[PDB]
Amino acid sequence: LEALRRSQYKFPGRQKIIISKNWGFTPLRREEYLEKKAAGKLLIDGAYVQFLGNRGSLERNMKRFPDAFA
Amino acid sequence: AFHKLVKNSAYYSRFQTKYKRRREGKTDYYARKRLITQAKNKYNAPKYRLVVRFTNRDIILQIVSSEITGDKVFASAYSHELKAYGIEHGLTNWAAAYATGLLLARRVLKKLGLDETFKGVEEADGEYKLTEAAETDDGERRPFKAFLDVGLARTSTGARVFGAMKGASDGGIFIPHSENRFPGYDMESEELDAETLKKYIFGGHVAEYMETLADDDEERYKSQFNRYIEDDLEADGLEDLYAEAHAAIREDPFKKAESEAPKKTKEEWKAESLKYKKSKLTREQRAAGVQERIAALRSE
Amino acid sequence: GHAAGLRAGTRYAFSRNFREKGMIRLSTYLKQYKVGDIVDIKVNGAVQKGMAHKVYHGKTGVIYNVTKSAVGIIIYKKVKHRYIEKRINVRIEHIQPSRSRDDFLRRVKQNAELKKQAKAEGKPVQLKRQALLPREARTISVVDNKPETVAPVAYETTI
Amino acid sequence: PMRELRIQKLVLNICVGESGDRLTRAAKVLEQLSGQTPVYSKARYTVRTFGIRRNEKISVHVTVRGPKAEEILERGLKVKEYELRKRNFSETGNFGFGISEHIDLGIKYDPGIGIYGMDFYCCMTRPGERVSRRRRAKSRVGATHRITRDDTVKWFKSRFDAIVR
RNA sequence: AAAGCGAAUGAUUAGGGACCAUUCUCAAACUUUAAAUAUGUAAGAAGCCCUUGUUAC
RNA sequence: AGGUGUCCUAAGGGGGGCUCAUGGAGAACAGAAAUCUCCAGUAGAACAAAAGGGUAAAAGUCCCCUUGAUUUUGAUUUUCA
RNA sequence: ACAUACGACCAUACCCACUGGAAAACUCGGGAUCCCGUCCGCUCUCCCAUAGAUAAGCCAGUGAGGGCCAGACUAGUAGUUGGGUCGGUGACGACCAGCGAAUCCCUGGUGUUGUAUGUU
RNA sequence: UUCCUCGUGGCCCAAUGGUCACGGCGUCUGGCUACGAACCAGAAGAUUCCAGGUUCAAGUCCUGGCGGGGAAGCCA
Ligand SMILES: [Mg+2]
Ligand SMILES: [Mg+2]
Ligand SMILES: [Mg+2]
Ligand SMILES: [Mg+2]
Ligand SMILES: [Mg+2]
Ligand SMILES: [Mg+2]
Ligand SMILES: [Mg+2]
Ligand SMILES: [Mg+2]
Repeated sequence: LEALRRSQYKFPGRQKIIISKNWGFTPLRREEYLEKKAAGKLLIDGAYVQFLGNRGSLERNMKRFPDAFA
Repeated sequence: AFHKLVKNSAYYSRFQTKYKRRREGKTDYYARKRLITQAKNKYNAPKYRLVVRFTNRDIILQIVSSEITGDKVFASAYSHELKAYGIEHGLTNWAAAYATGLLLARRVLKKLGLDETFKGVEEADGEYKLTEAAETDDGERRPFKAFLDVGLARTSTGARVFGAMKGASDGGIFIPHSENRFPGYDMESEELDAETLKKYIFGGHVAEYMETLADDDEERYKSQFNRYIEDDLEADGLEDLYAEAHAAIREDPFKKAESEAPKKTKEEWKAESLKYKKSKLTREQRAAGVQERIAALRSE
Repeated sequence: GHAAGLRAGTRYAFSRNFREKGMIRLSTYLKQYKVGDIVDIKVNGAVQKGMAHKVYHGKTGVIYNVTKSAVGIIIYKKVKHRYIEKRINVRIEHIQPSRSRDDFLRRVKQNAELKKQAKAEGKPVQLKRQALLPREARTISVVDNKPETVAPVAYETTI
Repeated sequence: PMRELRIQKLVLNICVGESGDRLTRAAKVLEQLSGQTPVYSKARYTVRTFGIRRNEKISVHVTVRGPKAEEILERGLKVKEYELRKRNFSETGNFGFGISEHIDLGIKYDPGIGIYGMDFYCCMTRPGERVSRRRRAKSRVGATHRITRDDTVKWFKSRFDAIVR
């Protein structure tokens, strides 16, 4: 918070500092992220994550998310 | 270093399919839009097309008119219908096209009620002749006019397409016409050989091939023309066979006569068709199969 | 302005939609037009012969002359302080019958049927269309669904 | 049933550097070998390093079908000592090779028509390929009817009694 | 106008698996979409239905 | 942000056959670029010349035949009084 | 109801892969004298309809397939017409009378139909 | 700032869109000389300033950038 407070002095106009309810850069609430992680609907792919959908090849989905079907 | 997928999903998303008959490769819409287009100051006057198609083992001739909601068949004539008139062999040769064209022309005039007005060339002599307006008490009456539609068939000299078109014109149907593509027409010297043309009309060209085969290769003659010799029809019996074939069409164009036992209705085979038809799965049927597949691969 | 030729500014008007360009459907050639019909001009860019100017694109007019593959249309063009009759020779490929006239023609035929039916039956009927009228008295039952009490929601969530 | 491999055609290609007497001589050797009139091939575009110009005749080739295509192929494999690299077989079922000193096929050598090399390329199909070449109702051959690399090499070994490595 | 770029064209950040699946941000002379306001025409007697007449179309 | 004062007996007219740019795989010299074969390939090519529309059994490309780039004056459109 | 010829709308019809197809038809098919056209009867053209086959074309079913089509959500949100001596230094914003979208995720479906001739 | 012009071997320069090209000096080798110059025989040497576009092909034709030079910058 102090880092962004110092930086906003370099910009014209008003800037606000807000705490995000989401987990990191993912657009999911902290409660939802825990639920998806427990269900195995997440695939750790680098700095970000990918989700499991009901559409697509069954083998590809089950191979990429083995825990979501056990 | 490594190529990319041409298709991926944007190719499918932006792909625009051709017309269904174009994808199936059956219609030439470039020629169709010109065959089917009536002058707007001819408000409701159909343009009749002579559809000539040559499938294997068959010839299909139709008089087709065009409508916004589809096409209408004015009359039809099939080569397999010539069996009633005595034509058993060579149902898809050049002469069978002439007889089918003659059969269709007689059917059209009978449907129109003009059979006694236009008779065309009663005895075929292979002469370039146009169906002219008949002279009656009221004066001149213009003949029924139809246009040839070859489809995707090549329009080369001596093609069977012009055989049906020649047969229809001799029947009494006016067709815009030219002799450049008849057999015996010499491109270098623009004359039409009538003796060659009337030779083709009566199945002549088949006869010398049977004659040449008999002299040179008896075994090849046996294989090609086994059905001819089995039914005892020699080379000289061809031109006579087509002689009364034309006459029988002139006298009766709607002769059913010959039939193959047994006769039948329409309903009970519709019941037969439904018995052989497979049915799509339902939502729960699809869902259950997915659950089974998951279980099998998880345990595997 | 600097450039004022035909087809100027018709980059989008005379184009064709995303996935319906290429071959032209043959139903356009099979439509039949009489003198007195009311048609809508919609220039098709796939055919560059016999177009109409961009001012007449999207306009409506009455057919006055029918020739082979094109028709004449009388269109009233607003020019400053007056209207001017404009006779446009446009191919049948750029036009289509107006459904508003067809909807009127089914109504005029229908009005004759009701008037004929009413006169034979023996009671008067109304032929003029009437605009929507104020609602009359009605009673609403709450035996199944009762009213739901809803109140404004708090700002609460910042995002 | 009707899944038997056949020699659909055999194309003999001779790509000489330039056009003139040398290319005309290459026509003679192709005509003598196959018995058919050959056709010259023009250059797509000019390139300086190769010494060719645009719309310039460069190569000459013929297409041979039938038993005469079979007998040319066996003569070419005789020069190759019935030996082919496994790389010579494309995955589409086609294969081919190249030879030098066209005299090795049995043609009588003559000064004036010197030493020429050839490329022999063979097209392999099945008795259903017309559905993709006919003018009316043209379509695509089914996936299970297509000839793979493994199928043509198996056919080549069991029929020509040659060795591939 | 808005919207879009895990859709074409163009611009553009980052990691990951072997080019592929993702990710951040854009377009007066880009776009699959797509408003509000404005905009053309029709709402009939010079009309509609039945029979029938004229013509060199 | 650009263009014109030109160019074409074909690059005009009609008809027929074919499919392009590109990518993958393969063949003596031959390689990143020569020519040949197959597969995929919605136009990502070409259409004299700026840019924008349009076009796939074509409007592109090759082949065959021609001169409607002719005669007669009218009606209509755009700039517009 | 199925097949064939000609169609209409022109992906719910397309692309990939797997499986199956009774009757007839479609098709692959056999031959190169004549008509005809090619470097090559590959294509086109002509003759055969006997032999063989559903291997392919074609049709049907399957795929938590790609796409396409429709709905829901996004959302009464973005945007916009008229109004005030409304707020704000301003950028802009709210309200009054109205209109009112489009993504991402989510779900469902995978051609309909006309003429004519036939089909066990 | 505006307009115009030029950029080529180590140096100074010329150039017909159709062969990466020319002339002189310079450099290299051999000969003559005791030796060096001069002289006589022969060789080698260019990312045509750079980045794009047209055409089958660009140093040549077109656009922009870099470096240099010339001309104009007036009435008050
Ligand atoms: Mg045609
Ligand atoms: Mg438009
Ligand atoms: Mg013109
Ligand atoms: Mg915007
Ligand atoms: Mg959008
Ligand atoms: Mg983008
Ligand atoms: Mg309105
Ligand atoms: Mg054409």
